[PDB]
Amino acid sequence: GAQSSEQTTLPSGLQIGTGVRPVATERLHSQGNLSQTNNSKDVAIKGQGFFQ
Amino acid sequence: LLNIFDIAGSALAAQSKRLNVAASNLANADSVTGPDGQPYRAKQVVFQVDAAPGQATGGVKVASV
Repeated sequence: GAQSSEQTTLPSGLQIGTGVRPVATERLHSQGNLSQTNNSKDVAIKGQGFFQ
Repeated sequence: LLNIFDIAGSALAAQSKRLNVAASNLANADSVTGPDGQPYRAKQVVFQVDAAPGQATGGVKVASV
C-alpha cells in the first residue's frame, strides 16, 4: 500500500516465492599442482590450453 | 419475543460474541501491527445483567466490548 509517512507503518504487501532450482555448475579453471611421474611421454601444462 | 425466549436468546448472542472475541484473540496473537500501525490490543467482552427495569434479573447483555 501507500506509506503516508504520517505514522511509522509497516510496508506490508505479500509475496511468497518458491523454489531453489540449480542454475549452474561452474568449472573452477585454476592451474593445478604438478606431480612428477618420470615418464617420458607424459606432459603437463603451465597456463591455459587444452590438448585436442 | 417471548420472555424466556428473550432471556435464552440474549444468552446465545452474548456467548457467541464472547466466542468471536476469543477467536479473534487466539488468531491475532503474534500480530506485529494493526492497519494504521499500532499494537493489536487483546479484546474482551463485558457481560451485564439485562432488563434494567424490573426483577433485577433476566437475560445477559454484552454491551461495550
